[PDB]
Amino acid sequence: GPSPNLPPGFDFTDPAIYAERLPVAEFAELRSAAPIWWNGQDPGKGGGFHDGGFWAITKLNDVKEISRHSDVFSSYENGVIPRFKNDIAREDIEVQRFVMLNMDAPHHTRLRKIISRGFTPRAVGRLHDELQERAQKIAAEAAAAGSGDFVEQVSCELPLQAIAGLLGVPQEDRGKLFHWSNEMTGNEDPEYAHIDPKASSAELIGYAMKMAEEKAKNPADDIVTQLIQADIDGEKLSDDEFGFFVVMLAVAGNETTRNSITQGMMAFAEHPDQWELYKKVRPETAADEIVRWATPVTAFQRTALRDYELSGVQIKKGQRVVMFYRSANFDEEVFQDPFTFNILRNPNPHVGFGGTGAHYCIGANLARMTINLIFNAVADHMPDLKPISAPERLRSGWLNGIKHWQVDYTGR
Ligand code: HEM
Ligand SMILES: COc1ccc(CNc2ccc(Cc3ccncc3)cc2)cc1
Ligand SMILES: [Cl-]
Repeated sequence: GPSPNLPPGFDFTDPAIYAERLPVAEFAELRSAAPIWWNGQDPGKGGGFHDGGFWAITKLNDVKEISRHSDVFSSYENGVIPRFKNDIAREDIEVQRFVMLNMDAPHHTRLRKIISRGFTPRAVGRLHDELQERAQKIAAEAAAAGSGDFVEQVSCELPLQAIAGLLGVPQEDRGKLFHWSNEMTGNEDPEYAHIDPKASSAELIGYAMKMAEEKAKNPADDIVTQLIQADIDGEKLSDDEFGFFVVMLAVAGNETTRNSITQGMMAFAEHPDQWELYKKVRPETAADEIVRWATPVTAFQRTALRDYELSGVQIKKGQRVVMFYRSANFDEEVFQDPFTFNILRNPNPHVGFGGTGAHYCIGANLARMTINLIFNAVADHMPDLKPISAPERLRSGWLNGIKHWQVDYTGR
């Protein structure tokens, strides 16, 4: 059929778009007119990838199919982040293969099995009470300030405290853990142009390996002991493997949940009936509707290891496919009224945590609990908050971020 009505040369991973807006109309145009569409990229404008473009995947069923067929669609070959600075060295992309997110089976299979020790329901549930207490304190302190930056005073802290609590990081070290985590992402935004993710990753690996050594001597009931204690088959994370795990967690556990909270509250400010309902019932289905609406990871990619026909399109060996979760989470064929913010939506089969498959987010229930606890605390302590000015969006080609959002917590 006809080509999609998009500006010539439009690139759905272009950070300059996301610094201003989410390209919602553009995604909808692809879902209607070219649900799998070749996103060409000019020389030097591939965000670190120099292969001429990628297949934009905009339908949820296609995202699920790619995610399920990890034997064909590789995370390791080019990593899963679809956009870096245009001049990033290839070697700096490949160094990402040392975290489980960017590995294929069988290496991924072994690590995921080991790490599952640290994300058991029980391990995560043991954090409930401390995170609830921290959430109430966070909201109380924010409301006492009267007004300020919702991103910094409400959204930022609890995700970091969850990481710290899961890993058993001493309180006196959480400041520097928080700093390292915040130095990893956003380096294409002018506000964060001076961050040094490679240096922070090295400091965190050094910190983490020291912790692994210490926790081997004196086991504490965090996840670390489960991760570095050999099982019957001698399987365990080496000290450097634990280091790479902490790097992965410090990044994965921070800004995505933060941006879920900020954009969830933006959604409530735009939909007062849902906010009144939330305050009255406190439905935990709200967390999944918040993640669907926020889709904090706009997109992750894969690379075909062989020719593969996907919904009538011939994917060729070596080509990248980019799963636009932001499009799939508003797929009219899966969601009733996807553009209605409905905190009771149930079932809510969004792919904000990825598609079902080998790499499905291991932190999903930790994220959902963080979100439910903080919105309860917001409803308890600042039920009448009112935005003061527009949010400032993050310049990124794959993360949907809010840097700042001024709100009046007392709403007067
Ligand atoms: C709302 C918050 C979050 C969102 C939107 C999110 C999103 C995602 C997505 C899309 C994936 C899919 C990877 C893929 O298919 O290539 C994923 C995987 C993963 N997530 Fe999350 N995530 C969130 C919170 C967290 C948290 C809190 C943690 C840990 C504390 C975490 C740890 C991970 C890990 C380790 C993986 C890789 C799993 C593997 O490769 O086997 N995430 N996440
Ligand atoms: C130098 O060592 C390294 C190794 C790997 C990495 C990148 N790892 C990474 C990439 C993307 C995300 C985003 C995400 C958020 C929530 N859930 C899942 C994924 C998290 C971690 C950097 C430096
Ligand atoms: Cl609905």
